[PDB]
Amino acid sequence: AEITASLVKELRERTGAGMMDCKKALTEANGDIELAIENMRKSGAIKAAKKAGNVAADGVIKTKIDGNYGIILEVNCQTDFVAKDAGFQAFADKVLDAAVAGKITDVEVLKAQFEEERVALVAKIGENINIRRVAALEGDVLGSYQHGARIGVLVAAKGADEELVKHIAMHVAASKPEFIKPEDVSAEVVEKEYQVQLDIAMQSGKPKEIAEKMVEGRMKKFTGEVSLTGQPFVMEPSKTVGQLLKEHNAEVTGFIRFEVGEGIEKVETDFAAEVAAMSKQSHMSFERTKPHVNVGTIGHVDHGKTTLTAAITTVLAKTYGGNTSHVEYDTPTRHYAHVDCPGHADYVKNMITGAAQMDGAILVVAATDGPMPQTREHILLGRQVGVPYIIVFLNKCDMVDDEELLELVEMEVRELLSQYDFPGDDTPIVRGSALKALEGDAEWEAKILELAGFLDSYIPEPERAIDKPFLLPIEDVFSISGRGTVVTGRVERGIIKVGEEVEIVGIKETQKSTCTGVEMFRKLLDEGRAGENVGVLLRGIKREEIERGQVLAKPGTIKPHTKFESEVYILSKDEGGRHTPFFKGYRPQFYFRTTDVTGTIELPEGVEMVMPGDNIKMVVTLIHPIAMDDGLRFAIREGGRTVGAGVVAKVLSGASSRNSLSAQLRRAANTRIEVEGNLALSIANDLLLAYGQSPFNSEAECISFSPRFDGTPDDFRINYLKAEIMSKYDDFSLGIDTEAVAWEKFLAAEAECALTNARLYRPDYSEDFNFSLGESCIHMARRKIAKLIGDVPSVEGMLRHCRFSGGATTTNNRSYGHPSFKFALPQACTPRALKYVLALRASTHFDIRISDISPFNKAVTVPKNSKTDRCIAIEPGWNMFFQLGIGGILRDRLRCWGIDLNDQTINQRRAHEGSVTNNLATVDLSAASDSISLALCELLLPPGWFEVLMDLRSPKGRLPDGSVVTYEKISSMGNGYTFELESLIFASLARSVCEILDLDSSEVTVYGDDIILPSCAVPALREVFKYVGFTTNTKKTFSEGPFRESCGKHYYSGVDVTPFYIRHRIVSPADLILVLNNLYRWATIDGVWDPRAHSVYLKYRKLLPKQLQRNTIPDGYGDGALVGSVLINPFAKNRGWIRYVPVITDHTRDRERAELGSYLYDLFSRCLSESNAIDQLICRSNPTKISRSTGKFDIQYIACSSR
RNA sequence: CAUAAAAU
RNA sequence: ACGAUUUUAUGGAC
Ligand SMILES: Nc1ccn([C@@H]2O[C@H](COP(=O)(O)OP(=O)(O)OP(=O)(O)O)C[C@H]2O)c(=O)n1
Ligand SMILES: [Ca+2]
Ligand SMILES: [Ca+2]
Repeated sequence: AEITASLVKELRERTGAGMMDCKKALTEANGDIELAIENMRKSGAIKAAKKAGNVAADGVIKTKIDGNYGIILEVNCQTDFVAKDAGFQAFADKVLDAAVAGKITDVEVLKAQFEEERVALVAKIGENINIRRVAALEGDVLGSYQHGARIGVLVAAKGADEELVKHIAMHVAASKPEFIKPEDVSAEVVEKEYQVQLDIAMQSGKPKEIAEKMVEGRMKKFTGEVSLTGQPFVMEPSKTVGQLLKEHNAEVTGFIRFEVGEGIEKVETDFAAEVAAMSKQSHMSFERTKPHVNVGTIGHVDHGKTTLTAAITTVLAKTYGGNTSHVEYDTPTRHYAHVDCPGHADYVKNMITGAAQMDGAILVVAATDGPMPQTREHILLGRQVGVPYIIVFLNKCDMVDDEELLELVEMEVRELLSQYDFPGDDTPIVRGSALKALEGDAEWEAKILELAGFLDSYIPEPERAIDKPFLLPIEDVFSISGRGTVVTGRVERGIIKVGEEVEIVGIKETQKSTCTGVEMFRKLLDEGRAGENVGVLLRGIKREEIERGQVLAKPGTIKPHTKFESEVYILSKDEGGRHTPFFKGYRPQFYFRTTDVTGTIELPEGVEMVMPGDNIKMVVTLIHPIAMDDGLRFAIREGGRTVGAGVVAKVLSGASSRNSLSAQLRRAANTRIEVEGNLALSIANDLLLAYGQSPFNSEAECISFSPRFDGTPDDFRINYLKAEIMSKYDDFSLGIDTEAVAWEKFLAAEAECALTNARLYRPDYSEDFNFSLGESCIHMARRKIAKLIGDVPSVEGMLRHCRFSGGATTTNNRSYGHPSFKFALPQACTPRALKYVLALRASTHFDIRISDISPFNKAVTVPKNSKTDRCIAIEPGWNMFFQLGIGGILRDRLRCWGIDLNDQTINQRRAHEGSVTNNLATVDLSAASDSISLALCELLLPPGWFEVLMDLRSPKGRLPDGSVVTYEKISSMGNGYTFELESLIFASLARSVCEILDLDSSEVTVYGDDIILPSCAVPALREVFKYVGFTTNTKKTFSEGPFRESCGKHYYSGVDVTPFYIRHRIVSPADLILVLNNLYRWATIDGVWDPRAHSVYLKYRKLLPKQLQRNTIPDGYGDGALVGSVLINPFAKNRGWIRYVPVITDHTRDRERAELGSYLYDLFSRCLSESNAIDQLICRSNPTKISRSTGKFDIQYIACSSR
């Protein structure tokens, strides 16, 4: 010991002060009881001093009302945990209560008649605790609501009633409006937004009245949203609060809403680092099958959770061997991942959302203090989250000069533990010190070792996947001639051997069968194991009696349930979730392992609203059964949107849309808009007329107009529109116009490849004295290409990227374009290509069949613009299959040149920069794909690659004409690699031009033939291009002026001037809706209409069937409806707190899929997979369904919000 | 993959 | 015998 005093517990269990704070204030007073107590009071206020320097951004909010008087209180603290401690609840309650009767408003008066008690609590708790906001509200009627303790509101209303103010109070907590009426916004607070935003618009060049009217309309909006009155009432968001009030003759005097920790920043905490940051101040000085164990750390803010995780790491490092914001450390027998548990709600969330489960927590309390009041709430988290085991690490034991005092702390924590049903008497407890360990000290250092032993020994080894009874979630079901039914999926756990019997359980009543076999794409297997994608064959059972969503499992091991309790997390707006709350009868979709299943739910007694961001317990009952046991995770969905996650906590027992309205909309959709003449053109001219631009004289001018690259952006925007809008219209009369044009072009490109083939094959001119830019780039480009690409396409590469994913082949028309028919019907293949097919055949037990072995592809024609079609090439199926292989590998490799072919936004953005800086140019070639000659390829690519490219192309072509060509080009568009190969050729030449001019290669960026490189380089690029056979398109390439375009976006001095195109004669209501939408999107800023165009929009709107004028959807939901405000829409049905609106879709008949083919396709894909917040990982890929498109239209109801 | 919208 | 690539919204995600 050290003390002339031993029993400090009496001092403690009447103060709540730390053990040492106790024995030190006792030692220094000869050891007098009532005396020491007082001595501590004094020293108290001074300890709360370092508290101030602790950001207390948590806490609670309280509200009390007495007939007419109501007050709302906000008192802060540092954690979730103390926020729900009884102690802290009492203080805040008292301050609340003793602030109602004594109607206080001056915070400071309140913050002062309590200050002596404040320090009292702080001292005990050891956390900063400051009272904060306080306000009062009086009204002829007022009511309150609070949302747990995170948000409280006061609502005051005249001429209102009781239920009515509950509801408004709930709404205020949901939509947090700043003002009570749109007219309350400081007639100046806004005037700023209007002087500032009138320029935003006037600087686009929009003529005053236009920018003015837009900013006016824009602000009318800006105001109504942030004001109670013009906010869609959350309990029925079709009518607003203003309108809601007025139907109750009611008015709202005013409202208060406080939210815990509003406008307190709260510097973020990165745990993983914070720890590694201490493992530095001291670290300076097959057996890969070890089980993964997840541990959490949890305790008082400054008791040492972090410094301990350091010690755990340095020491385990020194001694033994050696998804974010965690740490991992290694034990000779196990592997650990370790999270901190800094808050109760944050943890509960992560444990729901599977983003941090726990095999055991380690509870860290400092022995100098002993357990704190809120330690109880730490342990309570453990119990509520179901942590299986809790180990205790007593910390800072050196600063305790009396062993018997350690015995005291130790026994307090054993009681709290047992108070919450944990094994108190048997729980490992370690008297140690984090500090001494990290600063080296075998003594205290061996205690960390002792704790880690307690991890290896006390936390039981978690059951390995393969050791659990077999379960495979069923993704699809195939009837296969002369084999029977096979299901596919990834086996979730265990092992299934052929022979063994299986139960199939889920949607319908359970069934039994026996495993006839198990197969993957490559081989047949004896057994399927955990984590393997397989097909499983079943005896007897017919295909029509198995559904996706059911499971396959060892009998009696899993059961079908409909009712159950769960813990769930509703995602925030900010996380792509819902943006509005739900209530009693929420009715979403519950996605289990592989399928949605609808279900109702009942909230827990006392909660009536749920908002994005909430944790919540709810009782879900499903419309039909699903195989579950507690532990099972599921997602919450609204029309394929994920808005929640949950886990089944305990299985229980337990067990809208319109007709005519639907029918009316369909009738209308199937109608035909009728007009005199060319409706597209009428719209276009009316549009030009509203913008003070001259109309189109004739069909012939529509396609022969050129914009002026100058003028203000606004004046250029409609002008360019004018030149683009009708430019691809396929229904013009006047024109000896054909596709004769396309084939002439097709013949011209071949003739150029002919020339360049002759040319380029001739490396020695006459006498080696004369040097050329073109020659030099080919030499430079080549060298670069080889370092990027290798001598040869790898087997790994090809095995990862070869696939069918298609449309039409030389054997299958578009009807049979789906990959599954490629595996079903035999595909053609080229003489040189035959080896590749043979190799596929020797790699699998399934039949791989060649239809006919020929050198030909089919040259055909597809629409392009009003002036010409464009010829493409339908390849032999097996050729395509491998072409996609090298296509896929070049895609991977091009990433090192900072070129990313799965993303055209990097080209769009550099197009934009270019229109501002003029330092980047956008360049276009003409028949780009058709101009890559054989010769150019053989000089640029490694021989190995070239041979592989030459095996894989179609060497010959067959025109619709009936004639043939022997291709002078390497390949055309339609071929599986053409596009990546252009990219490579174009990039390598441009990059070579950069080196030669002393510019960064990395400034080069390419997407097919949209090319962007520094402007200075264009003249030389033009020269190289001429040399190697390309013709650059002067009209589409810009290395100066204010205009740039790349990948479909067009810019003029930074402003977007991307046009829209009317491609077809408009006949159905859907066609009209397409055009009006494209016009919406072109002429709208943030939903607000440029007025010039709005007049045209309204005019042609009238052409639609009456009902389709009102059927509106938000932007970003397609074109089966007019884009506009969906809250206004009369056809929207709000069913179960999810809003559903009708949209026109293409009507389709069902069609027979190919069973083997689809099954092959399925397995082939799973193979592909195997060789190449974050809770998306609860969904899959979908069963193949073929369908024919009739030309009628159908109406379909879809979920939508406003995102 | 693809009906659909932009697009190379 | 309308294609190869990207992409986003809807549906093969009942
Ligand atoms: N079925 C198709 C059609 C086009 N493309 C790709 O588009 C690229 C270039 O074509 P565009 O840039 O759109 O224009 P071009 O047809 O080459 O000619 P122009 O600019 O004169 O219209 C190359 C080609 O691989 C393709 O891969 N497959
Ligand atoms: Ca081009
Ligand atoms: Ca282009």
